[PDB]
Amino acid sequence: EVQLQQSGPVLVKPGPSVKISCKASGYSFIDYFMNWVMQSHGKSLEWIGRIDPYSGDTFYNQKFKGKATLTVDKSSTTAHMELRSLASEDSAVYYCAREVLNYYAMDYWGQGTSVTVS
Amino acid sequence: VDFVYRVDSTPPDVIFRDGFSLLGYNRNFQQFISGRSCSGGSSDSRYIATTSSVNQTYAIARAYYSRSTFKGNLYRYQIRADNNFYSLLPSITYLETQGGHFNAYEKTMMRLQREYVSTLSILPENIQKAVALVYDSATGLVKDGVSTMNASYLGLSTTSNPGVIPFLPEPQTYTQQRIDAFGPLISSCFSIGSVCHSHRGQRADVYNMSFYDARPVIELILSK
Amino acid sequence: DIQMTQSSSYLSVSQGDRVTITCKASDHIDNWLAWYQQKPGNAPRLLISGATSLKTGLPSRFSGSGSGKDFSLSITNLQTEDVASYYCQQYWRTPYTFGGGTKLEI
Amino acid sequence: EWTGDNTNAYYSDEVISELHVGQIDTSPYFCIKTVKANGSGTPVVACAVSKQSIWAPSFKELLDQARYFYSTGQSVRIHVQKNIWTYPLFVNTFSANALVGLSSCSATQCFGPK
Amino acid sequence: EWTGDNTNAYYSDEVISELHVGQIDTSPYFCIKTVKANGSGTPVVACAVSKQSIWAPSFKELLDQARYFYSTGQSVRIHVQKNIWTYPLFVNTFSANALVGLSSCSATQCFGPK
Amino acid sequence: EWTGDNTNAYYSDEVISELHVGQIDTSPYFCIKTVKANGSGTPVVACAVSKQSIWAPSFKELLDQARYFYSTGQSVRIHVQKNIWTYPLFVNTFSANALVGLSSCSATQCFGPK
Amino acid sequence: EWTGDNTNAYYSDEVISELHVGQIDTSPYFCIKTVKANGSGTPVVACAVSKQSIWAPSFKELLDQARYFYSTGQSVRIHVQKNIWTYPLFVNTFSANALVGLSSCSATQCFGPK
Amino acid sequence: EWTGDNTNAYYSDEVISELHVGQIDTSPYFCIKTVKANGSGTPVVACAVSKQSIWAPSFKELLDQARYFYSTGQSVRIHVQKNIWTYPLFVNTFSANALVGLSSCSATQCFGPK
Amino acid sequence: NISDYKVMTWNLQGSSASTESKWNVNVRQLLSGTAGVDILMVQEAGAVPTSAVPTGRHIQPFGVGIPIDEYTWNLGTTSRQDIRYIYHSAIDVGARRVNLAIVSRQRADNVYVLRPTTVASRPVIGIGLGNDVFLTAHALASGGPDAAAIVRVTINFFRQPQMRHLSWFLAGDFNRSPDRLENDLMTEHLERVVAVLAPTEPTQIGGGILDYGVIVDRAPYSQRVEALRNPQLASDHYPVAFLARSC
Repeated sequence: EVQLQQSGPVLVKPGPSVKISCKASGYSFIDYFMNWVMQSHGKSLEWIGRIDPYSGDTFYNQKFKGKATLTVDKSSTTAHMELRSLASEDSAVYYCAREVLNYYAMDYWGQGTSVTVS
Repeated sequence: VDFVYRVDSTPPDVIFRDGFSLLGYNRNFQQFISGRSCSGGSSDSRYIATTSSVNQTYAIARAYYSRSTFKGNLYRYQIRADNNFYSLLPSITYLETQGGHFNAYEKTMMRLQREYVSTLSILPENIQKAVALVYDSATGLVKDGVSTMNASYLGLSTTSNPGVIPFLPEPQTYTQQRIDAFGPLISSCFSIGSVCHSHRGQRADVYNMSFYDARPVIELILSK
Repeated sequence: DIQMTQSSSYLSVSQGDRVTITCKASDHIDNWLAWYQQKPGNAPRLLISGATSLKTGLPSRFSGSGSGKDFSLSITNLQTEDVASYYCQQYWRTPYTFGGGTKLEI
Repeated sequence: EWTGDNTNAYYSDEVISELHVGQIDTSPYFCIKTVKANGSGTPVVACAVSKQSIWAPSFKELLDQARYFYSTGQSVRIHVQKNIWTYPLFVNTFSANALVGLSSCSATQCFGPK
Repeated sequence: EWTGDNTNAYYSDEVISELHVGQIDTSPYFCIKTVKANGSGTPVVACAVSKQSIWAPSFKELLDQARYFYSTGQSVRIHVQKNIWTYPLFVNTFSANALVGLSSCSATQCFGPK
Repeated sequence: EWTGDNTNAYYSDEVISELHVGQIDTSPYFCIKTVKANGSGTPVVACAVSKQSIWAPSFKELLDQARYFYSTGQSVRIHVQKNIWTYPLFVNTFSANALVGLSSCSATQCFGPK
Repeated sequence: EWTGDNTNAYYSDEVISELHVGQIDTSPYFCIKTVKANGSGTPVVACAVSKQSIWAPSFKELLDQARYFYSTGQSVRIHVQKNIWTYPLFVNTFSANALVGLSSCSATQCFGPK
Repeated sequence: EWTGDNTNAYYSDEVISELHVGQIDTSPYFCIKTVKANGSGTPVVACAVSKQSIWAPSFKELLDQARYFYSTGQSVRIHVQKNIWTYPLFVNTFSANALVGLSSCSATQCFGPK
Repeated sequence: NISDYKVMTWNLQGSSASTESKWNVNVRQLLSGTAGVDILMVQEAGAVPTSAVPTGRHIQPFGVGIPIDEYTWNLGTTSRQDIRYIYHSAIDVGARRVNLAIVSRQRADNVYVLRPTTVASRPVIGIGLGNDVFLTAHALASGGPDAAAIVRVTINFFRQPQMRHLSWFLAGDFNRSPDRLENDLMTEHLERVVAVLAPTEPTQIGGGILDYGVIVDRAPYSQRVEALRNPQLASDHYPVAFLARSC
């Protein structure tokens, strides 16, 4: 079935560059927009950006730019989220979800990638 | 002109959501003016009257509100014109030199309506506001009501097209066709039914205005 | 960014209760909104997309409604599994924003 | 002697469905067979001769109004002074009514005497 | 003396397809060539002079009526009187009949005399 | 004595919503209940009897014009002379005014006496 | 003395392209400049004065009808009596012809005297 | 004495934009506000009284004709006898001109006297 | 709107006629006269009518920029200029031979080229008439593999911010029956963003309903566009007419 096998939790140094892979399996990954949402341990959701794998088009939330650079690899159907300056505020779970259509809800999400600083 | 108006029975949300659609594909203008292609006859007109004068909309509403069978309300839909909104006079003047003929009853009608026929369907992007026309029976007035202004009205800097309606088919040298008209000699293409109402969901019952021949009523009020 | 909010941060409602959760937007997003259910540990599961289109293969007890800047995810007969956080997320503009999160209770 | 007198009956919400013209007693006349705008009611036939009855002066101006309204078919309140004609083949053909005045009608209010 | 007299033949379901206006014997007149609504029958031509026949008083009210029905082109029941005009070149042109009264015709029933 | 006399009240921007035609004291007449084009104001009921008042000579031309403006419904500037009729029921029915003329109206300016 | 006389030339299939109304010698008149339906032929200008020529009694009827055929623009066979007006400027302006009667026209044959 | 008399000014390509009927000196009248079809020029107004001027006989033939050319708003050529009305409040309202005759207008040729 | 125009779809693949005859004799029967067709989607447009002349108007289409060459194609006599604007597409990318033509009555102020995600698929070339868009496609004859991706790319592109108000309508030889295309756009496409429009009877001498169109639901009055099938023409499959449901 259509699922998004995320990466395992990762604990980071003070302000390094971390990578959060999102293995998209069960559908044509090159056809849909892969999104990225961060939700603090108790806060609401915050969508970071998107990535059009066919053309690599990217749209961010205009505030994660300096701390998130989306990128995918059509081969293996995986979406990588290179986050920079992993401050203590960036300690949260980052979800990846396939957007059915451009500017549409996100049908399938990932289990989550709990990132923490220490 | 700058903003043409059209009276309809569909609530403002329905129009701001769907807008006004054509009645069909018949581009025969001589039929439209005479109301043959509008709700009167074949009901396949490819235009929408959209009178410019607010007075005509009141007359349109008064034509409806002044019937013992019309129950629903009636609000005016201020419609912004664009490059696709065409008047009559440029379109008639062209259909005349092209061999066509518009008998003085049609010219009589077209002068009173000040029509600005929309060759294309009026999208909600153009409809600016809908003025719910209330009617005081005891006085016969058509007063304005809550003017629910459209939300997605794209206030483009456009005006009516003073050119000739494109794709006007060959006209008929002489028609003698029943010029359908309702109320105070208003063209039949202003009726609620002059635009298709196949909106999403249960189609609210649209009033079936019984039109009349404009030729006689015209010829009667001129002579004698 | 057309932010969004949920006036009810904890829509305390017992079983079998008609749990309608509000959502206000900062701009007309008519027919363009998403309701995601998120258990305490599970991931956000899309329930409603657009105006009221219920996700294929989901319980019919849920129900969406509203347009413009107001919306309402109706839950006729609540359930323990259905007692979780909900997020209304507009997608009318490229900066996406989710609701405040109306974590249900009893 | 006025169309609005209590002796002249009025039929509101009427539309002139049919219209007739001719001559009788060497004088033109016109009879209107009106029906309710909603098709209900009973056929109300109203006549008027150009020289017979006291309402003759208005003939030239009622016929033009009956003809006008007939062309438009709009609701109108026709006023009739009942039992004014006696010619058997005339009263039995159209009616005994005698159109004394027409008046445009709105949805509920009929502008005219009642 | 009445447009509905049994001596005046009436033609129902007729439509005035052609209308002529002219003068004869220093008096205006008009002729209407009526064909059946469904194109059946024969063209019934009915005339009326302003100062010739006993139906002169109604000419003013018939020409305007004929001109009206001739405009809307609706079904009408014209009432003509046979053998009224005697001018040789006239009867050969239009008819020997003389219009004496018209009436609107609905789908089934032609309101008027008969 | 003229339609534009300072004593003749004129209501501009009106439209003839209803048009009554009847008879009074053996004389045709017609009343027009005109309403403001923009729904403002109050309905102005104006009459013009054919033989009663000094405006009778204009009746045949007012009726034929009021009918034309009532038919078209275009904006007009009707002129009236208040308190002309004395029949209690009449003035109680239509009004005490007396239509003394009509005039076409453009967008802003109504061509006529003001 | 009749619109269909052999001396009253008739122009068939014409349509009234223009219609002028004025006054001449303390009497109204009108002149219709008719052209063929297919643009062929020559403009047939036919005038009619209310009291000057022998066709006076028909003016009020020809005008009311010539205006109609001019309004409808339908093909019509207007009957003219050439060389009936004598006023120099007049005959030079419109024509020497004098309208003696109009007639409606079918696809091929025109209902009227020929 | 004729609408084409050189002493009468003719305004070509005009369209009757506004038409006003009234009464003056116990005599019906009507004034037309004629503007150029292309909106150019100046408002050319012309009146006509039923009993005042020498162009009175053609009043009924011009009112109903002006009403026709006013309804169609077609290009027409109106003829005026300037300086004919002396009533102070009248000449100041509409004009001193007196409509003596109307005329339809083609693209370039305004059929009528000039 | 879409019902605003007499939109039609057709393919030039005939296997028994000339490559340019149907353009001159058959397509004309659909376009000529106001009772004809407004927008005709011509697939397998191996070449535009010789009687047409290029207009040279450069086009910077949206989405993926491919050379789109607009032609002026008079239909009537030299007196009554029945001018038609053929928006053709021949050579775009290594997946050459597009052969998609969109002939319309009025010139298009915008032209759209929406290359689907597949690599061997044909670009979705469409025209733009004010607030209306009319796209066409030609999927692969192996069962409409990119047919789903052909319609999805169109949706994804017209959900954009500035391209949202438009009322687009994709119609071409999807090579995949509606029940099969509607199957690829149901698992996740749960909003019913598009309402497939296909005729009842088949649209090919041997095939099924391969020829049809699809209209975005959110577009105004999309429910009016009913897909009827034009009588048999010289091509291998019928032309699908997209008229408006009577009122």
